Amino acid sequence: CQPIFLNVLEAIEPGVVCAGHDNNQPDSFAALLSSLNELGERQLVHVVKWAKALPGFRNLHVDDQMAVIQYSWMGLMVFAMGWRSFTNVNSRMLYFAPDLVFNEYRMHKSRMYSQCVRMRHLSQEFGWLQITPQEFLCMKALLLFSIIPVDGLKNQKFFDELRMNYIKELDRIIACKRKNPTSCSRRFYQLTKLLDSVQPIARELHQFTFDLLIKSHMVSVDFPEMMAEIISVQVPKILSGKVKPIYFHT
Amino acid sequence: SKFAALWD
Ligand SMILES: C[C@]12CCC(=O)C[C@@H]1CC[C@@H]1[C@@H]2CC[C@]2(C)[C@@H](O)CC[C@@H]12
Repeated sequence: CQPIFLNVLEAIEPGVVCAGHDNNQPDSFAALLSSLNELGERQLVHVVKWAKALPGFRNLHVDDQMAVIQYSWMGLMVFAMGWRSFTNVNSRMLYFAPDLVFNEYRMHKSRMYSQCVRMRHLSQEFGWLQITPQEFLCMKALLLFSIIPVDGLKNQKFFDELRMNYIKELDRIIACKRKNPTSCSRRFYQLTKLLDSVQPIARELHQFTFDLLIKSHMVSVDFPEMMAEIISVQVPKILSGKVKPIYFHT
Repeated sequence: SKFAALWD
């Protein structure tokens, strides 16, 4: 029995994305954030292509396809970054990209140190919880369906169905090698707790990037086209409470 | 927009 679903997730997983950062220059707030913004712009393209290739995604109304990506990109990218940090440098640093690795000094220089420490904590959890590559893939996919508008999507029912199916796939991945129903429940508890922990981080980053865009001209930080549009149009819907994450607990 | 164009 070939695992079709996981086969697909592995196949569509985005390759390496570089930020284009000049590491030969002394670190500066403006340069680091401008590079993170460009990295975001570059990653957004890969996330869109990735999402459109996910099982069942095309079934969502096109407007909803765009909206869910516009609302979930921060969480998705932060989660993938934590995994890269864990696998590449054992969480010793934040591995945003091969050419953009943050040690504590850079975390401080970026003016979002607390957020960076929380992301480092997220990265360590992949190790502490012994998250498998297959669990990572399924969890990352679920993150794309974890934040919706209070007013509902154009075809909310299709979204609910898709989300349920991805949760079911996570159940299957958990059940693999687990004959004890209690061990499966305990694992599901751990993974949903981890998924929930991504949201508070994403929200703090949403707040930070929103404030930065508003004063970007004052601090010499450049925002690429898509990033500027999304942070000025969709992100505010999240910050104002019109779009909310779907938490498993609490 | 540039983002929306990813669907064209
Ligand atoms: C999503 C990115 C870039 C992709 C990634 O690896 C995670 C990282 C998390 C912090 C984001 C950054 C993109 C640019 C942002 C949004 C800055 O404006 C402030 C927070 C930054």
